[PDB]
Amino acid sequence: GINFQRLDGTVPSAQRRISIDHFNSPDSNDFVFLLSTRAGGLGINLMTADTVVIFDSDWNPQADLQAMARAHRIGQKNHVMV
DNA sequence: TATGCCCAGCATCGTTAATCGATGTATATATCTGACACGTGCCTGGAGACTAGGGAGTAATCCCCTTGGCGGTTAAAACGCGGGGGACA
Repeated sequence: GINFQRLDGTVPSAQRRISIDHFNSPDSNDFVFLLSTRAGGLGINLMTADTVVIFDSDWNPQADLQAMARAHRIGQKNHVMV
């Protein structure tokens, strides 16, 4: 029972856009959001988010460094956690 | 003289026994052919023995090619609906 949405490599521009905003709005319930390495770090920014967790290194140095870049941006007012 | 009576006389039927011949069944012998093994004779195409050499084995290095992963469009596969025309009787 935890409210979420997924962020894959398979989604229409219109549908991708709807949720990204739904998420950074002031009063959004879902604190769980799952993303891709190339599809996740693709672009965008997450300003509400503080914690980011890595299952496995992304066969390379730095795909992760941007992967955290989407969440760790100028706005975030809640430190950061990785 | 004709008509019933005595004394032979071969063919009718059936039954017994000996005989020539056909059929069925052994039983040891004399052909028929078809060999497979051996020794006869000879050739050399293989075996046996030795050499020499170059192919192929292996090992050590290289670098090209094949597989992989990924993501964007953009055609293609997929589906269905509908009804016509070919299959099949």
